[PDB]
Amino acid sequence: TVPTEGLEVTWGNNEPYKYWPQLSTNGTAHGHPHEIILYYYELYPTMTVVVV
Amino acid sequence: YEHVTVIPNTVGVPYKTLVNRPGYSPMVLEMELLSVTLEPTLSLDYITCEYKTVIPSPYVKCCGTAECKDKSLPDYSCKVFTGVYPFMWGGAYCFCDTENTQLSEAHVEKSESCKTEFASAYRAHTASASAKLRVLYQGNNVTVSAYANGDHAVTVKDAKFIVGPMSSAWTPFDNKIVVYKGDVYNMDYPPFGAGRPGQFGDIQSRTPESEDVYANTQLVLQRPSAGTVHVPYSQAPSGFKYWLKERGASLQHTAPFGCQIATNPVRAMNCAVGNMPISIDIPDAAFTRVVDAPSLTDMSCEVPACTHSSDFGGVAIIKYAASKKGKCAVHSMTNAVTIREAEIEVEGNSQLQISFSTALASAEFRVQVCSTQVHCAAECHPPKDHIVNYPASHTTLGVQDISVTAMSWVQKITGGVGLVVAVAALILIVVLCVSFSRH
Amino acid sequence: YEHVTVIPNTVGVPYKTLVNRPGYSPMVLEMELLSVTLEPTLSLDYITCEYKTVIPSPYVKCCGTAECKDKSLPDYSCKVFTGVYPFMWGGAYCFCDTENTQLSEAHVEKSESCKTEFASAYRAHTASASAKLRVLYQGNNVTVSAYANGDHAVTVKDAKFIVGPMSSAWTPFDNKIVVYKGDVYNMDYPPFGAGRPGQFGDIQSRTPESEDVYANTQLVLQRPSAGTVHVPYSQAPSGFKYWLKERGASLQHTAPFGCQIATNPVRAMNCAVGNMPISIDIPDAAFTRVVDAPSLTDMSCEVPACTHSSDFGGVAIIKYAASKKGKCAVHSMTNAVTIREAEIEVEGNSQLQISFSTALASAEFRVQVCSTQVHCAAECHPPKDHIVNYPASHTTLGVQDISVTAMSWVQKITGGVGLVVAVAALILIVVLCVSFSRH
Ligand SMILES: CCCCCCCC/C=C/CCCCCCCC(=O)OC[C@H](COP(=O)(O)OCC[N+](C)(C)C)OC(=O)CCCCCCC/C=C/CCCCCCCC
Ligand SMILES: CCCCCCCC/C=C/CCCCCCCC(=O)OC[C@H](COP(=O)(O)OCC[N+](C)(C)C)OC(=O)CCCCCCC/C=C/CCCCCCCC
Repeated sequence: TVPTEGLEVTWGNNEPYKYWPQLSTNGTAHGHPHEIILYYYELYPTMTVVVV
Repeated sequence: YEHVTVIPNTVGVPYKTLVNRPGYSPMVLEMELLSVTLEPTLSLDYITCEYKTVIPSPYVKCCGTAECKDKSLPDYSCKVFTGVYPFMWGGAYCFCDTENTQLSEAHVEKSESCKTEFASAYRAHTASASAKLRVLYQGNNVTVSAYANGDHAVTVKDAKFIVGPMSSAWTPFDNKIVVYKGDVYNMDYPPFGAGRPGQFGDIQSRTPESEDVYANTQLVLQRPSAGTVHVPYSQAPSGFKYWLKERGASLQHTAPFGCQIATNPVRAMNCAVGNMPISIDIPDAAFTRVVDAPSLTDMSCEVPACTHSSDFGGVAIIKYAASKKGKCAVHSMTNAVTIREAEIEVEGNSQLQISFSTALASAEFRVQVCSTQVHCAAECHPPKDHIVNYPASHTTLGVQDISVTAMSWVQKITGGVGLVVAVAALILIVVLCVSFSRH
Repeated sequence: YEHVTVIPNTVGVPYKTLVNRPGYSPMVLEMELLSVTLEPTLSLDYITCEYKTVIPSPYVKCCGTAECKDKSLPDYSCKVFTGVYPFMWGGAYCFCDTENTQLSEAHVEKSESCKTEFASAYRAHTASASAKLRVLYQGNNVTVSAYANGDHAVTVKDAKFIVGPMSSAWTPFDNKIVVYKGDVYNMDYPPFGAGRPGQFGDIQSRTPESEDVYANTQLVLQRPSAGTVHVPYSQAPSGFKYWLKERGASLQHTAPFGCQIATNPVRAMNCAVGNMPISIDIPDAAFTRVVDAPSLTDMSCEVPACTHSSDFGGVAIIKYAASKKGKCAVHSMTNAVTIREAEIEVEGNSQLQISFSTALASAEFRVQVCSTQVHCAAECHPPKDHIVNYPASHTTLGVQDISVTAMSWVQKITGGVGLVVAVAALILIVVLCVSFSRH
């Protein structure tokens, strides 16, 4: 699981790998209200649930 | 001109600073922390290393009982075993079939490998932070190396720089650490002179070249086995040969905040905690007078395509009318949008192009282009890749204030509810007034 | 038998502790802190020594004009003066009376003689306390030295002493200190590379052999006088020669708690703050079985003289009858009356005398000779001398246990007032009783 803090993976004697997550989502933020709330749900789930 | 700014203590992300000295064209500084280092003040407690038991040749008395001596050696232990009858290769060593007593003695001492193979137990008092920085001073990359304790002002190209102190006193190390060769471990090693057998520190020494040795390995001798001249004993194995297999991961791999660890001296590089107060002293000659810089008019923007991914997913096109040719420092008035460039060349009746990185679903930001602002607006789209290998170029998560246009649904519904409540309140208050008029 | 006790951190004052173990005769240890040392961990910042101005011979250009050249000397400064007409011993130097110029150049460097006359500014993080102790073991003085951080265990006469940690972390050193030979001053020296002219630190070097010199003496060249080839200048006098005659008082004259301060390494010796928790772990061979100890009956004490004069001003004569000759460890459990000796030979039916020091205005206390208890009572006269040169050899505590035996005035007055109050309350109760039955 890659959190927003980022993940560092060291594999054997290789140099550690670093991974960070983007703001990818399936919804759209300029369409119908269900679409935009789904978008903000995929981005920030807890915050969007509490605010709605 | 003394300028003071604070940037987050994050390595490798090129930040931006604005120095708006009045009467002079605005100055944009692109500073990038190449490395920050924390170095605790060590205080060696003792040096541990694998011991060795020193067993001199046993003394076997052909007749009568040998006498046990006494010494002050670190773990000296003597014992007298009676009734022995040793055999050598040719025949019986002792003349008489009994009454022979063997004097077995042994003690411990540091091994020869203690010079090279050893583990140092220290104490970490307080780290003297140091830093190295890259700044695009006057549009050219220059590097600045200085301490980060609020002292040691450093100069380059006549411009002073003094950085720190770090807003975070957090250090990866604890009050006690050990180092083996390049690995450092936080562990609460036993007090000197009280090492338990088998565990780490059964034998302790102040320095590798010291002669005083404290060793607690419960060396116990045992009776020779049925006509042989050996000296057997029952000693707890080395606690350091055991620790070496039982080490576990060192701080290089377990420390938080993406902390690196080095040795000679022990450091902690590129920790991500806190922010860096960086204060510059930019001389008057560095600035250019405002009349010298050009003036831009009729600026119209456009965003052909935008994507709110990290690594500068947006691109904007701005028309211009720049009067004289010169260096037009470009800047972004909005925190949420970080434009890539720091200055471009403008002259004529044409347009330019920029790149920016944002986390907003709807672009809304003002571009400071050589004292003349401009408004840019576009709809950003989500990225296609779930994860990437670099930290986000843009500032941070958009705060709850900044939603996306077509949030107008929120305003619509809240206005409708407020309107309903308003008509309800007006009806109630007019009824209350007319009922107050009764009698 | 491990026995943890605490003694006050005062140096040179003996303290008696009671080690009592069932089945063994009680043991009393007389211990006395010989010295306590605090060793700060130093992280040198920079060395300051008086500068020297290096003025090369002037370049007077005959019938021409010279030009300034730029270099990166620590405080380099050059100027060109026109219209000069210098002379020499034989005659005028330049051919023409006008159009002559002189190039004056100078900079500053550390005095290469000042590898000794330097003052070094440090930082002090924390002190590794170390203590040297003298304990009276079984009628023998044995001296023990150990670290006072509680992380050091030593041994002598097969007895293990672990001393520490210090109760108080107070140290006479601030974070930033300077040392000059034997003197050390708490002062917030200017940060590196930002020294002020004329004050301490105008010329800063990292280490006395390091070649990087930061100097801020505001050297300013001046116009040569008419017809002379000298190179005049205006420089702020050395800040270190100015400090040397304005230092003030070293810490060994200013620090509180009667602190004593030394250097190389810097130390704070014999602080009077806090208390020292000394833990003693003693073997069973040292003890003596209760049956093996003498038993004394019919102990009666008489005190012919007593004076609370800080130097054992009382003498108590104790009659006794003892079973067998032996060593009885006398002790006083009244923690206001210290007694000098810790054991005395007993035999048959004989007397003994002890010397006790108190501050009580009426000496009333119990003495445990070996295991039996005797009660002592005496009257104290105040001493005649107002001043003594040694710390008091006893302790002072709260009032309730220090009032004279002639405090009977307090009891009489309080009892009389209580009696009259009780009588008034009883009369009021009786009057209420009839008034509660008359209605
Ligand atoms: C038909 C239906 C269609 C309708 C469409 C539905 C729309 C649905 C969506 C709305 C979008 C919500 C998603 C926003 C989430 C963004 C993430 C975020 O929001 O997180 C921002 C930061 C990061 O999170 P953190 O844990 O690091 O920070 C807290 C640190 N900790 C824990 C120590 C306290 O958090 C912070 O800094 C926040 C700090 C607190 C900020 C207070 C907000 C200021 C305003 C307050 C109300 C006043 C009214 C203003 C009105 C004025 C108008 C005139
Ligand atoms: C006819 C009858 C004849 C009989 C007459 C009998 C005589 C009566 C005698 C009493 C003798 C007292 C002797 C005991 C004294 C030893 C106590 C002690 O060992 O202490 C001494 C310390 C040492 O001085 P220093 O310089 O180290 O400390 C100050 C530090 N510097 C200077 C930085 C501020 O002095 C201190 O600290 C003390 C600090 C605190 C003292 C104030 C006490 C506060 C009490 C308040 C009571 C409140 C009333 C209750 C009412 C409630 C209603 C029911």
